[PDB]
Amino acid sequence: TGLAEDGAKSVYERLKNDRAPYETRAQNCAQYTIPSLFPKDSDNASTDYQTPWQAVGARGLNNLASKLMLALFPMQTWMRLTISEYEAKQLLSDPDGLAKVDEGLSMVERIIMNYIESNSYRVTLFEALKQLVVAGNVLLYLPEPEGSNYNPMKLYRLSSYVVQRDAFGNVLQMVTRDQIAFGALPEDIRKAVEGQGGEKKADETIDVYTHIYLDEDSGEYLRYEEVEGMEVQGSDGTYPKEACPYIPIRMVRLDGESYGRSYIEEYLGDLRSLENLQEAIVKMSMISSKVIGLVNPAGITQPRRLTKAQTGDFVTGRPEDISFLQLEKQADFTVAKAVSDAIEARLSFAFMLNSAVQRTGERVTAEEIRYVASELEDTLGGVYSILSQELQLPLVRVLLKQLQATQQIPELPKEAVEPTISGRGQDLDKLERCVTAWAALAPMRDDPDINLAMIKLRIANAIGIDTSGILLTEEQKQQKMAQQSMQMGMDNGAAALAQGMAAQATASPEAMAAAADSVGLQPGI
Amino acid sequence: DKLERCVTAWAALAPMRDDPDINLAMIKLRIANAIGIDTSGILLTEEQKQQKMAQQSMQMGMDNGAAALAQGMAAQATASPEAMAAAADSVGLQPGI
Amino acid sequence: AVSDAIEARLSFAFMLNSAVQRTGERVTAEEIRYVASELEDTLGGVYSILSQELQLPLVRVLLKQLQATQQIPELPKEAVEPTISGRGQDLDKLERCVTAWAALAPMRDDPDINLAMIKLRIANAIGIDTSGILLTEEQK
Amino acid sequence: ASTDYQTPWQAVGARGLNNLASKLMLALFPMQTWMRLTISEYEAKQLLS
Amino acid sequence: PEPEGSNYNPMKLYRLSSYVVQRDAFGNVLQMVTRDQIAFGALPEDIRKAVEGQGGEKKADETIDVYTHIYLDEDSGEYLRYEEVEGMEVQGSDGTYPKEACPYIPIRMVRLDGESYGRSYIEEYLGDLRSLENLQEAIVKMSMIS
Amino acid sequence: ASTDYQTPWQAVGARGLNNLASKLMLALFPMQTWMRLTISEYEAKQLLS
Amino acid sequence: PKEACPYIPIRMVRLDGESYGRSYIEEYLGDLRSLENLQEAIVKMSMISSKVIGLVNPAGITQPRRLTKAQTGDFVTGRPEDISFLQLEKQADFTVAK
Repeated sequence: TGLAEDGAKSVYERLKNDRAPYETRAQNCAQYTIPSLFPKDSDNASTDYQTPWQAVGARGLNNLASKLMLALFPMQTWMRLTISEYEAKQLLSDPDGLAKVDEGLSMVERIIMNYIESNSYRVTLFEALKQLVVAGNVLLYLPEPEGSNYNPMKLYRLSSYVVQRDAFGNVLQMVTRDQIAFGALPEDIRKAVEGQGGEKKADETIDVYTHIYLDEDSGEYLRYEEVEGMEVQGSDGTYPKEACPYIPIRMVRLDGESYGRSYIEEYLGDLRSLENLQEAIVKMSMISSKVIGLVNPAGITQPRRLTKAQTGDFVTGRPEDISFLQLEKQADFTVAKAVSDAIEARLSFAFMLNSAVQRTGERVTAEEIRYVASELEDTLGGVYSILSQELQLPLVRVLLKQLQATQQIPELPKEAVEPTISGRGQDLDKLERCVTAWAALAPMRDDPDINLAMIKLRIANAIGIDTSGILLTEEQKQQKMAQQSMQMGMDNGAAALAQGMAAQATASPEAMAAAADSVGLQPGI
Repeated sequence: DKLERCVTAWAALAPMRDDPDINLAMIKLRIANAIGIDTSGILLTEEQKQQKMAQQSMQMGMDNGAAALAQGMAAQATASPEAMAAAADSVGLQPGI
Repeated sequence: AVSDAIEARLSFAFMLNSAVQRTGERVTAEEIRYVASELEDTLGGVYSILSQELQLPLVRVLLKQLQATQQIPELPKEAVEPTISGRGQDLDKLERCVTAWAALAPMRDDPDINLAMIKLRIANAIGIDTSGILLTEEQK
Repeated sequence: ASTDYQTPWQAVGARGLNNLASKLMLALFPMQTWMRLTISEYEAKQLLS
Repeated sequence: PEPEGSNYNPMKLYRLSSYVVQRDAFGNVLQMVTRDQIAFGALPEDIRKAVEGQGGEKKADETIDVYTHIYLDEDSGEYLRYEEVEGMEVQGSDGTYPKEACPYIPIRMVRLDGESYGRSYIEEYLGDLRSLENLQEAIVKMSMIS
Repeated sequence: ASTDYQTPWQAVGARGLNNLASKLMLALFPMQTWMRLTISEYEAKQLLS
Repeated sequence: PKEACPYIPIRMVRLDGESYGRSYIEEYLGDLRSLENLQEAIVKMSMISSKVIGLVNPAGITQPRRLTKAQTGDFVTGRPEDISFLQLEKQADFTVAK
């Protein structure tokens, strides 16, 4: 069918002329930090990536992709499922069923963390976060789960995908190119390539274009994926607007333009300037490294004699003839060093690295100033905020739909949504502060006038806990009272007849022989 | 915070709780007025005080009562060998042990 | 001074605390030993891929090969493995919540607080599985 | 067998490799267990009492 | 190596001078080859029947190099491994390794798309070391004129 | 898409903005509840036992 | 209604009456703009510094022709006081602008 589009190859080729602004930024932007991270398309096995003269960009990227990772994808749970609490009160008999629902929400949030960690999503997100700093865009495809086998996700680094979005935030169409070799192509595709005609080599590389365009009708995406000239049979799929396995991440997203400029090309000009200093300081040390012996030619010493002498020889000559050429950029080496130590100082706050110990003399201070290192957290925070909506949430949503279809998760009843909280958190700390307040009420527990039944409610209201099942109701208090009595009833009762029976059983010698026969024992002891 | 500051003031009144002359029923109101808490349900009222007195007794009534007949029944149930066989049949158990 | 500056910016690239041959005095406290602690992030970036590449394959191969030689029980087709850096999460989440229960020891005898419910909520919050955690009616 | 490997004039690469292959080893292959087997918990609830 | 009994069974490493793999621009591996040159005496039994089966006597210490080939079968995406001595394959070499569980796994660090092997970690900073050496070569040589 | 944004020669404005948009955020939209609903207390006493 | 509309304009440093409100960081905008003109000059003073020009005294003996084919340790003709290097002299001036 026509499908209301030209063809995925073409869509990829018309809009490949829109990556070329961002792509030639990232090729420049990875050149200064770490050249192995965003290779130019021409680059191949042969290309050697010369290290930059400065090593702050290589430092301040791993020290920022890692901090971002810890913050965004903490090992400790980083999504939780909030049920809408008032609509949970209506559809349910309070209060035991409410936390029973939140156990099912604590059920799911552990299974996803057991799904993310057991499919190496921590790996390909850290490869994503390194692309999000240098390049600024990555597409992460969450392959449909097929069985409980190993199923890793895939990242396309803005050299293998194309998206097109609006001035408005929503995505219109996506294209990705992967070039899977003939042997490795999935079955249904091999029937289409052979169905096109002509034999192929086992290692010949076939490139498959998907096309994830927004259907005009229904705002549900359509995805058809295409090999060589035309579409594979069975490629057609429809992804709803809120749950599609292809989600493009962009950092520093700017209106409206389709991809988002990288984080480390914010300070790219400044790095580029740091490099031109650190290129010159090293080259000043190389003129220094050469050892030239300037012989004064109006003198007596002849190097001919100086160069066949042994360890201790007496040689003719004056010492003031032999001088050595030395570099004189001294009051100049300190100019270019103190600026390079000032540019590294103002990039080490821009990146989340505490600044290099090579610094001003002494001057190290206390925890107070380690609190300035603590203040580096705000700087960490601004960059990860967008990342959450862009990456954190989509991944969670896609996972939740995909686990319903493979029945690895219970079908949660259409009303639970998720905040990627940095993780309760608020449910733990608000229990605890209030629980200490109740001990503050331990001395007054026996007090005649203070309404301890009310103060425990007020402190709760104030911390903000839900109350509801927190206070024993009257029925429950009555039950508690009987249970202390039924304990002492069972305790004194079982101690009564056991003293009661065994006193009058063993009483009298014969009755004693009759009592042992009821168990099964003999008369003699 | 206004709950808490005042709640510490009440512990400052723990040593004097048994004092004969200090109106501890009034000092707990004044500290409250001063912190600025709403009072109102803070102080047990007459009905509540009576109920609390009663509950300590109904606790000791249920506690000593349930310990009485359980010592009361089981002493005279297991008293005598035959009455003992009759008592085990009411639960459902056999005569031999 | 250039060779002491190039060794300084390779000693952070490698996971070695930089050579003591350095600027005079200037040694500081645990706070700055926390910068040595921050060397862990740099350690982390390089080992992440290594995990998928080496850690997991070795474990998978070992698991199949131990089934064929009967040195392992045939695990029933549904268990998968995360190379966690090791529980870990099963130990620490037990423990934090277990301290919270002692925080509830003074109030154990309190007439109004539903201690049967607070022990459930703290559990829900730490994130432990509950399920067998609370004695049921029969067990009580 | 004959080749003699001349030591480099700098000894940071010889330092910063053993000090990085060892740290990587401790981190990746800790003596303490470094794999654990997660059973799928919801499918474990279904097939079991 | 496949466990054979509860005896001692160490694994083996081939350091990019003894193996060859070929993978796609996509992440998956197509074919692997390794060369080990086990001497005649040490060659495992079934291989000695193939080398003698080729013909001609061998010295006890003459070194024979055995190529394995771990190519991805076009059919079924299950690997096939046949290993070969001199000109042709040993009897019994054939084995089939599923895609997710094969005893030959190539590790690569700093894996880069798509190219088959991955550039080393310490050649990230290789330029910088190489520059450190040219200083430390000069400081030592200045102490020798001294 | 083409425009390249040259970094300013100083990096205090880039520093002092993220360090001020973040502090403002923590202060204004704290994770801990930052609105509460006051009922008019005297009119709540009248309409209620 | 007047009190509940989904479009609410936020303005910071709201000034009477004018419709939008001047930004916070253009309070100190003049001052930043002045900081930039210093930090542009300090960096450009380090770039003249970065260039390494070998000023040979042309009334001397040393000839750079010999100095530039010498190996690591060669004995070469000449006086050391002929070869000097041009260096930037804004020193008591780099500390004013810093």
